[PDB]
Formats: sequence, C-alpha cells, structure tokens
Amino acid sequence: MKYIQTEQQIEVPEGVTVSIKSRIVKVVGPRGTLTKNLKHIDVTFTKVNNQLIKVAVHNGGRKHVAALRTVKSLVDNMITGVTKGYKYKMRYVYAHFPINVNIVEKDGAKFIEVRNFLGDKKIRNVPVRDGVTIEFSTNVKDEIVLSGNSVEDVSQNAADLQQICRVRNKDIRKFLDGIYVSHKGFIT
Amino acid sequence: EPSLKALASKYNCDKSVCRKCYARLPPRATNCRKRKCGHTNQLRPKKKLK
Amino acid sequence: SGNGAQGTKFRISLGLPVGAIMNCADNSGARNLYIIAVKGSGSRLNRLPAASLGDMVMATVKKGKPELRKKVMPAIVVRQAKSWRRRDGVFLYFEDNAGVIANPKGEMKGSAITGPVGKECADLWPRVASNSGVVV
RNA sequence: GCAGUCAAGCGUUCAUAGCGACAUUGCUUUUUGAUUCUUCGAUGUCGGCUCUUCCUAUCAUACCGAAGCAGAAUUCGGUAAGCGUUGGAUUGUUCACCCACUAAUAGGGAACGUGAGCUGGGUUUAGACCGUCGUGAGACAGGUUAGUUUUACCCUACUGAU
RNA sequence: AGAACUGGCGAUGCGGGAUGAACCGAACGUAGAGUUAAGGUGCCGGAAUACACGCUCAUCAGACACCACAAAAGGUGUUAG
Ligand SMILES: [Cl-]
Ligand SMILES: [Mg+2]
Ligand SMILES: [Mg+2]
Ligand SMILES: [Mg+2]
Ligand SMILES: [Mg+2]
Ligand SMILES: [Mg+2]
Ligand SMILES: [Mg+2]
Ligand SMILES: [Mg+2]
Ligand SMILES: [Mg+2]
Ligand SMILES: [Mg+2]
Ligand SMILES: [Mg+2]
Ligand SMILES: [Mg+2]
Ligand SMILES: [Mg+2]
Ligand SMILES: [Mg+2]
Ligand SMILES: [Zn+2]
Repeated sequence: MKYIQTEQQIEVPEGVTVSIKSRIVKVVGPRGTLTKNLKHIDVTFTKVNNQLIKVAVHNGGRKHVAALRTVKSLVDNMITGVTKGYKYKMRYVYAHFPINVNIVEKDGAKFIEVRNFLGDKKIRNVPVRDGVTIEFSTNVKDEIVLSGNSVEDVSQNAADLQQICRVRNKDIRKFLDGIYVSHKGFIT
Repeated sequence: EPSLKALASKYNCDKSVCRKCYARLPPRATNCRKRKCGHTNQLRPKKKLK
Repeated sequence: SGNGAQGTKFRISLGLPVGAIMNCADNSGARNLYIIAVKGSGSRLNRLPAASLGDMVMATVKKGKPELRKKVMPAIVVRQAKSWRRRDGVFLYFEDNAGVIANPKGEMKGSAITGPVGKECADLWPRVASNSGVVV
C-alpha cells in the first residue's frame, strides 16, 4: 500500500569491512573478499556507525518491500562467508553398485569424476566452480565435503552433483541411488 | 541402511503432487507453483511404495 | 531377418518382391514358396517389399504336402538369381531362387538342404549352415 | 464430435492412481439437419490416381511429470506438428472388414483441395432385360448390361533463360 | 419465419464508426468569414507526449455503443471491503 518507510539492520563484526557504492557491495574479512552487484532492487544504504549498516525502501509496494528483506539476507551471507565460511556434506547412497568418486584433472579444469552409478558404463563429470574446495572426509563412509566462502557457489556446486545422478526409466521410490546433501553448516 | 534410506527418501518420497498438473511439490505446500493450473490448492501427498 | 539372427548383414541387391515364387530347397515336403512379406522391411508409398539372400520372409506353400498348404510360415532365402556385389568386388548370382521353411527363431523345419547355399545366409543363420552341404 | 465443473459411488482398505451416477457450463464446424443470402444469357457432379502446403484435439520418434510404477510390460498427463505414418484380398465406393509388415500404421483442412491434370468403375440422356405397380401410355431415391470427357498462342502466378 | 407502434433505408449525398444501404451527428442552390455536432488531439493525421486521484505486468496483457463472441468453476497474484 506504498508504505512510507521500511528499514532493515545489518551488523558487521570487528574484523569485517564493508564498502558499498552505487549498489556495489564488497565484503572483506579474515577468509577473503566477496563482491556482489545489486543494481536491480532500487534500495538505499546508509552507515550508522562502524558496526551497523541500514538499508531502506521509500514509498514501496508489497512486492518492492518483499525484496528489501532479501537484500539483508544476501549481504549477511557475504559477511558470515568471509568469517565462518560454509560447509556442505554429502553422502553416497547405493543398494548394489558401489559409487566411486574421485577428483580428476582435465586440461587444467579441476573436474570431479563419478563412476559406476547403477552399473553405468558412462563417465559422469561435474566441473568444480572457482573458490570451492572438495575434500573426502576420513572415518566416515562415503562422504564428500565442499567448502568455500560463497554460499551460492558451494550450494550450487553440490546441487550439480545431486542432479547428475538422477535415475531414469525406473521407480525412484525403489531405486534410491544417488548422492544427496546431508548437512549444511560452517567451516568454523 | 536406515539412516541413508531416510536421507534419500527426503528428496524422492516426501513430496506432494498437484491434482491437476502432476507437479512435484514440497510436502507442506498449500498451492501449486505452476501457472498452467492457476496455482490451485488441490494437492495430494505422494503415494508411498507398496 | 527378425529374431534369431547372428550378427548383421551387408546390403544385398533385392530380387524377390512380394508375389515371387521360389523353389523349396529343404526336405519338408513343400515344392515352392510364395512370398507374402519380408521381415524388417521399411515403408514407402507404392513400393513393394522385397527380399534378398539371407532375409527371413513370410510365405505360403502353393505346391507340396497338403498339411503344409493354406497357412503362413516363415522362410529363409538361400539362393538368388539376381546379381549382387560383394565387398571384395565380385558380382555373382545363382541359377535359381530357393528358400527353406523355418520357425520364427530360425530353426529349420527340415534336416537337409539340396544345392549350394550363399555364404551370407549361412553366417547369419547357424541352423542353415549346419544342414547345408556346399557353401557358394 | 470433443473438453470442463460438482462428487453419491467403483476401486480388498481408500471420492479424485485409474474411473465416476444424478445434475450443470462450454468448445468445434472433419456429421446430419434448419434456413434460402449469392449463382439457372451454366462456378463441370462421386471415388481413385498424382502433387504441395497447412491445423493439433500427438499414433511413432526427443526430453519429462504421475501410478494400485519391484523388474519387464502397460496406463494417465506436460512441452512439442521438427520428422515419419505403409504393402495387399473383396467392394465404383467414401466408409467398412480381414491378411501382413512396421518405431508407428494419428485425426483433419485447403470451393466436402486437385477433370483446358488424368481416369470414367458409379451416379445422371437416348438402346435393352427382370421383378413389383398401372386398363394403358408408363412409374420405381429397386436389380442388370451397352453408352463421344473439347480449346491456352493472352494476362498473372510459378519454373528456368536474356 | 410471422405480427404491433414509431423512426429510417429503399428514393440520400455530407461529418463520424478504418472498411459497410439501415448506427451516431446532420439532411444538400453558388461562395466568404465565424462557431459547433457526433467523433477525436504519441506518429501516420488537423488538434494538450495536458492536468489530477487510483488500478493493472499477462512465456497468447488491454484498448470505446450497433460490432464482428466467450462461460461454469478456481488463484496466500495484487488492491479495497
Ligand atoms: Cl401406369
Ligand atoms: Mg456468364
Ligand atoms: Mg472454372
Ligand atoms: Mg465455364
Ligand atoms: Mg471438391
Ligand atoms: Mg475435362
Ligand atoms: Mg481444374
Ligand atoms: Mg480450369
Ligand atoms: Mg460407366
Ligand atoms: Mg439409359
Ligand atoms: Mg425472407
Ligand atoms: Mg425499387
Ligand atoms: Mg469498426
Ligand atoms: Mg498534428
Ligand atoms: Zn499444479
């Protein structure tokens, strides 16, 4: 109904510096630097002090206000990404055919290889996005760990691994074979 | 593997189905996301295996 | 050829369209075979299905034992009068057209074949090769 | 002819996997009627053959969702007309009915596409036969047999050529 | 297809509805000036890309009587009650 004013608060810890100009957000922390372009929302940022940043929408409708809270979450994820990081844990689920997963190098592209999924002869490869590191945890059976500063890069990279192992022409209720995200958390 | 079977069932079995366009939906959804059926609220749970 | 064939066959010039009558080279009691269809044939307007050496056809016995007549049965062509080219560059042909009565799996109804048998047919159908005396 | 809404019930339990009574809202012009506006100083009339293109209410092929989807097979639905959709016996047939191959043998439109493109078996001139009807001449959307298919050199369109 | 009252077309141009026998405006000797009707003023096109308060975003939006079509039933789309 064209609300006069809507505000959201963004906190920053001691070790994180945030520079915003012309809707360009650069977050620098102990773990690195993240950047984001937000020239599609029409909001205004202001600085209250060294530990608080406000974002506001003036004379906005229901749909415009709904995107204001999205900005706060996106900026907050950048802040905690450069401080705590993100960790996604995935498990291998199979009934008969073991799933073999290894990191391979192909023309300097840092791929990950999936072999013998449901006995398939086809070789499955998923590119590893920049800034994402992949480790195979010990003392845990069939677990792969993805880490990075960007939550979107880590989450989407893990999503690619789930989609590449979809069963076709079978009852997926019975054939529950694949790799699935089992835990979302932080590096620290 | 009861622990791993539950994890896989969360993505393959714990879903809702639209009664008009058969779209696969979150279990707690109230309306279908598809524009083809006009975001209808007529939904049913996904049938369990046997 | 249908089911029961061992391997594939290089293309051979067709010389036996539907309606052709070929000799029966086995000892099942039939004297000729009247081809009504060709297994694995394609579709084209006005084009007659045609068979060559080694093809499996559907045939009816016109002359022979009474119990073999008035019915449809599969058959395999073993000789061809139409000339065809082999991949070694040789054009060759037989004196007559001949076939043998078989089942859908390719097993022969009879147990003996008179006259020569083409090499392509023998390799495709193991049962024909067993009952054949001279290949080519 | 095709498609919705409602849900008493069918479905071992279980309205809506797949179906669905009693009612009710539409769409289509590939059926047949209703009408009589155009044409009787004439728009060549059934079917087939040949050839091009269009529609999607999709038979097959590509990728998917759903199931009372273990596998195999099948069923319901979505995006999709890009690409295919046949060979024969009987009948003038459209239609129909069988045999067979096939990934499949989906449904339609274009003056019920297409006769100065063909063909002329049917219908629908004059000859002739039969049955029933009529005193009779003759009648029969009943059966049967024989019966002339004309013209492009003009304009445009199209295909090639200066 | 067939009646009732009135107004029209037929017998009638002119401005408007892109286009149209019947609708809207208005009925006609030859000319000049001024003002209007119905309908219009982004460009085609003469005339404000005027003013004011709201509503709507459609991967088939909508756009002006006669008139060149759309319904039952639905949507935590958005708005008001
Ligand atoms: Cl009479
Ligand atoms: Mg004339
Ligand atoms: Mg003409
Ligand atoms: Mg004429
Ligand atoms: Mg016609
Ligand atoms: Mg003619
Ligand atoms: Mg013509
Ligand atoms: Mg003509
Ligand atoms: Mg005739
Ligand atoms: Mg006559
Ligand atoms: Mg009248
Ligand atoms: Mg008059
Ligand atoms: Mg108009
Ligand atoms: Mg102007
Ligand atoms: Zn839906």
